[PDB]
Amino acid sequence: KPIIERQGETVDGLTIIDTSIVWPILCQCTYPLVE
Amino acid sequence: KRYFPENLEQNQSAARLVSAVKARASEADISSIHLAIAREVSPMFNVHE
Repeated sequence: KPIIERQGETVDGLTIIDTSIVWPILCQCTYPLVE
Repeated sequence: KRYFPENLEQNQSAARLVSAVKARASEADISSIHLAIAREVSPMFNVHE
């Protein structure tokens, strides 16, 4: 039994990588800079 | 029932292999099991296929 193996499963739901998450990072969110 | 199991049939790569084994399944009919063990030793007169 291999360690790194696509055992098609859902940890609810981390296997599903998603882009389009980059838009809130640039135009939505504020950072502590600019205690 | 436990031969398409092990968990992880909730994977959308299995869906095809899912039904292939399912449509190849039989039920544990008490008499049907005994007929397989008995046919192994019993002499025949008709050439079954």
